[PDB]
Amino acid sequence: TAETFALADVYAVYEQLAARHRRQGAWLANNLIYNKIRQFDTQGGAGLWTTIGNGEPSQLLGRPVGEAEAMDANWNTSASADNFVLLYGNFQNYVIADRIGMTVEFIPHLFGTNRRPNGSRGWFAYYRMGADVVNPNAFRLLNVETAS
Amino acid sequence: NVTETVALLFAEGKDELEAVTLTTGTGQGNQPTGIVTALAGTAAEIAPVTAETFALADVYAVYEQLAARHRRQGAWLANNLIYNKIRQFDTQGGAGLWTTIGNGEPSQLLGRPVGEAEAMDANWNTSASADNFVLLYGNFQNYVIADRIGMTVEFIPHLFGTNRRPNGSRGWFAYYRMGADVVNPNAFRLLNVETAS
Amino acid sequence: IGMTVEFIPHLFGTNRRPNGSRGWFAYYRMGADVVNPNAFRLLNVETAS
Amino acid sequence: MGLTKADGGYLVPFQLDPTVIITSNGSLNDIRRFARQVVATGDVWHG
Amino acid sequence: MGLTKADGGYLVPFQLDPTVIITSNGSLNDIRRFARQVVATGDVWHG
Amino acid sequence: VSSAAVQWSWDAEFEEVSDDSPEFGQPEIPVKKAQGFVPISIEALQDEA
Repeated sequence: TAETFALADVYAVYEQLAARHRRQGAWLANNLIYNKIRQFDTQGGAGLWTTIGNGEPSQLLGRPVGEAEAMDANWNTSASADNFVLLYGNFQNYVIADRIGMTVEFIPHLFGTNRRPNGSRGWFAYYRMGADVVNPNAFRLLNVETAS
Repeated sequence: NVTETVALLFAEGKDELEAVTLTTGTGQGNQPTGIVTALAGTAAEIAPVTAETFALADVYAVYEQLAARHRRQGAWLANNLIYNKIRQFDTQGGAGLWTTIGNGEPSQLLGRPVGEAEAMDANWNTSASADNFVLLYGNFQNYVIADRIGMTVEFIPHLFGTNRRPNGSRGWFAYYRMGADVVNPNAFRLLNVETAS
Repeated sequence: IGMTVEFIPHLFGTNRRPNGSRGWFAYYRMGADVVNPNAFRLLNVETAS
Repeated sequence: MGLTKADGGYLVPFQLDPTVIITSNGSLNDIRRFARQVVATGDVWHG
Repeated sequence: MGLTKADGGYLVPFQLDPTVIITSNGSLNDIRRFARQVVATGDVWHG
Repeated sequence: VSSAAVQWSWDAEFEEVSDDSPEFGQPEIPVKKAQGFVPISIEALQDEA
């Protein structure tokens, strides 16, 4: 249902995926979505993830659970057209190539406009990496897109 | 390392073919008979209690309308969507609780084993097919799979050309022989959700 | 002075901030001339038009 | 003198992972785990 | 399945010779073998 | 490197087979760079702690 989040979507992201990838996968979302999931069961039915007073469960549907704040978590005060809120897939198809860690250097003398000593110093640093997706069919992403 | 890679590819192809044809085979021409294909139109086919709706009583009807000689020796086969929909039946919290979120897929349903097959139908809403066979229960000892030769690979050393001279190409031939069909069709109960146009 | 190579640690950009490059500077100094021009005999083939 | 090919980019070693990545979904089936299997010695099997 | 890239041509290892081949003529000069060398300390050398 | 599985078919007797060579691809990943700068004055560096 558009502009709505329910247990059906949580199941669907898991279902619509091939077995070869589904048997080995993990969940990635934001804490707000996890709390929304936590508040689905009121009478202790089939949605009983956990009871209030216990911390964040580490498993959902038998798969590991992870958090990432960088993804948006609300589609009401937000103004973007699309809101990608949930993710589940085989994360071994997302390669993070790493080249060089952080390095810090100290410039002893900085220069002014007419190329004369300015009376200042500085700190330089740099960092190199690369990342991408190899097989784009090993994931599913939920998009509660706000109709205009 | 071409040879080992291509052997792996042959194995993947064989599996991807046979697993599909075991479920949905035409049964005519050159293909073996699939289970859902041989259970289509037979007395094995029943209909849901309410039209165009998969409810909790439909699973029970499929379990019930089969004779006790085979009902005690049956097993469940469906897609994952059907198992998840059965999981979503409970909301109040009693007598419908197969399991709770945070647990793996249960291994039993009504006391019988559970299996899955990806080649079965998934959704009766988006799909344009009039017939959507989504649930199956029955005695699977009445479905015979006859196999003759395993997967064998032979090495062609010289392929020829238009004028029947070598062109410098080598080949890899593989073949596989199998056959299957049903014996007694009254030991199954396939549920069909016919969506009217 | 012979060949000397110096390693510049940081080249700068247009707005007087580092741009992420390094440098290699080299130089040498020498000089030469003739102290006595009567110790040689040079041959010139003036091939005019 | 940077990473472009004509400015020294011909000197960077090539890196490659030889292992193959299958990008076919496949299918999982359990009919063989329940069905009845018999050896055949011909073109048909009777009963 | 030939040597075309999309037909298996990605599996052939890349072969490279790291050593560089100078493509400049240069010059052979022998004045420094016969001339007289002295060390300077300032800007000019007087005799 | 990435590829797929060969495509089989149910063939009849004395029936010619069809070519089943797979397609090959090369997934690729570039490596990029990030940097940051903090200038400071000669007074602050010796006065601050």
